[PDB]
Amino acid sequence: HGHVGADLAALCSEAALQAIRKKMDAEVMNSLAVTMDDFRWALSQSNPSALRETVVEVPQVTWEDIGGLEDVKRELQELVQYPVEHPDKFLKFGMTPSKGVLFYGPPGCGKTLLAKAIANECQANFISIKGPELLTMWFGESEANVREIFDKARQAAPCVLFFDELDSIAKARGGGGGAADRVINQILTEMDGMSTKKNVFIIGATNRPDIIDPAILRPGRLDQLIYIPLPDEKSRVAILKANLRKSPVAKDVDLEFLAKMTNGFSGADLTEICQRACKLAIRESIESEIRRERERQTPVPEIRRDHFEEAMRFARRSVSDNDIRKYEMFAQTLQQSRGFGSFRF
Amino acid sequence: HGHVGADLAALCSEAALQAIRKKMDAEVMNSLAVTMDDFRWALSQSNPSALRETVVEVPQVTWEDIGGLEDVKRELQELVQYPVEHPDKFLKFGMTPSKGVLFYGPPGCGKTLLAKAIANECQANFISIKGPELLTMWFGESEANVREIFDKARQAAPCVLFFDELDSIAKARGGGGGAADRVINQILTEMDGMSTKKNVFIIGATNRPDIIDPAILRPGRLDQLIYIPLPDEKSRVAILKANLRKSPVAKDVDLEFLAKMTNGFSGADLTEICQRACKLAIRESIESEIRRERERQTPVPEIRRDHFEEAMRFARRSVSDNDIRKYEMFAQTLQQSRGFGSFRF
Repeated sequence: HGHVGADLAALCSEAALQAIRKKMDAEVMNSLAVTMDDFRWALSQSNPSALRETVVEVPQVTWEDIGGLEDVKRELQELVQYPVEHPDKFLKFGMTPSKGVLFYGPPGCGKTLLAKAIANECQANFISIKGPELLTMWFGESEANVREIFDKARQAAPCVLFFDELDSIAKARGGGGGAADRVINQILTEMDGMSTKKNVFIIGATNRPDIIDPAILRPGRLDQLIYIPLPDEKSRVAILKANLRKSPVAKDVDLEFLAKMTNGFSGADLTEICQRACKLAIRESIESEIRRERERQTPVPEIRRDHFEEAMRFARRSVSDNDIRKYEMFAQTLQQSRGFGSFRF
Repeated sequence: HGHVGADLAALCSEAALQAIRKKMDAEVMNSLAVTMDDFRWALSQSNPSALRETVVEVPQVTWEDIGGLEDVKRELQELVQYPVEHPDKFLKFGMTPSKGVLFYGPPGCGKTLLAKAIANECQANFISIKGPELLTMWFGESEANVREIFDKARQAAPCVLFFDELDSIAKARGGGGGAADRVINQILTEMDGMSTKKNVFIIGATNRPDIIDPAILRPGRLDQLIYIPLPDEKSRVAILKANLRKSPVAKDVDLEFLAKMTNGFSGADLTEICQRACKLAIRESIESEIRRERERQTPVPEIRRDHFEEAMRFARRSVSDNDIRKYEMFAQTLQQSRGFGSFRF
């Protein structure tokens, strides 16, 4: 990751040199065997240069690593795919496509993998601008480095500008102030600047939806807000299945049982459920190798279901019942139907 | 309830006269049938006088309604039963029996039914002083009617003097003050008064354990504090079985499944699950009678598990994750072992 073509040439070079210095003696030269251990060594000692150069790429999430969220899926489809995959209909009914959407909800509940998912379904380039980058632009006073981000999105159209943790600055000056940060204002400028053409969609997501600039939520700007709640039983069974994908997991485990026992568990909590179960399988496998090599020389093939019990004893529901209470207060603040239901005639 | 012998005579009198005014015509006189409907009418129309006179009585909880709480059960046995059922050993080792203990923890987690249970093993008269009584004594400035309560405990010995909601007053003057309430001080006086004999045990319980008078927690006074946590899986399956006792519940309902689904649920919420399941059975059975009588004339024998789904959809985990957090912060405020573990020699 972060490897340009010259970096890949350096990778192959150092791997071939590890094969050379592993053979280490002319016919033996032609029988050199560049094995995957050499590539892993070279990859562990490759110094890449292409990091900090943000990558545009159609990501691989395929909409079922993030299960559930059916109405959220429908809103994201009708906001991203329909403008770009059926654009004749929009110019027929005169609707300008919405310039962007604003996720909000509990931290680490599948908000980043929910814009990667829609970028994959739309087959659009995905540009994640994490909170540290906005913070860096707020501290170096380099509020003109976000013009470059939007220009990169414009060239990489169709795009998904996932402004991850849009409220990083508002947390960074939580308190003489009041609104309108240095670079959030620039995001507003070059967000109102581009037309509804070019199919660039900003999906800036906020953990805290109230501290943000209220000028963001104006129409034309990130007007649609989408609550991203905690995983439902389908959503968190898909989260457990995705986190345990590529992991050798036993057949006797019931991931639906886990997903049924975990109610208030955020998506990140369900990762640390599986990354403490993988960690316990690591401990048991390595300990088994140690007690084998010291005695019988002189296996834990899979994460057994008692590892999903020892790991699940350390199950920390990270998002409280009062954080999500405030997010639902914001949600009902955003719901003002109030009697225009059964508007008949 | 609240019926003295004269009130019971009035109850039988009005029930017999309801039988008389139901017959409503000399041999028919001797054939009067005082049926349970007459007694239920008499109860619905009986004015009792013995209310507000607090009843001393060995309660009926038998430690199986309050399941789990095994270490708390051991502490309560060691604090109540051992002073009274094995008093020779205490005078042998010179230990004075503790005058009082103080429960604390989340509201409605089985604290009242946890002093009734130990009063039931002790076969001691149980005297519950609810929070409104302490508040009433704090507002009328009649702080000398708690001498009467302790005197009634002295005559009704052995006792479990459950000063329920001991921090009612501290909540009622949240804030010029600081400690040492009007009648909390009198409870301290009459608690320091009686000797460790007479076997009167004060088990006053607080929802909020920090706002209480810190002079209460001095040794000699309610020095032992016992954390009453949210129900464990055994505890809440016993709670669900106890709340559903005397109610016709199905066989195919899985109460251990309910107790396994519900983690943060306090005991009161587990009652309201059953009192919304019984209420839904009421609705369905009454609607059955209604559309039978209006059509078939011109049954829901048990609470089916589809009522324990629709009722349990309205499941409110009433105690937050930040309330029990503060109770645990107070709990290891109360644990300062700190390196004197493994004190060997």
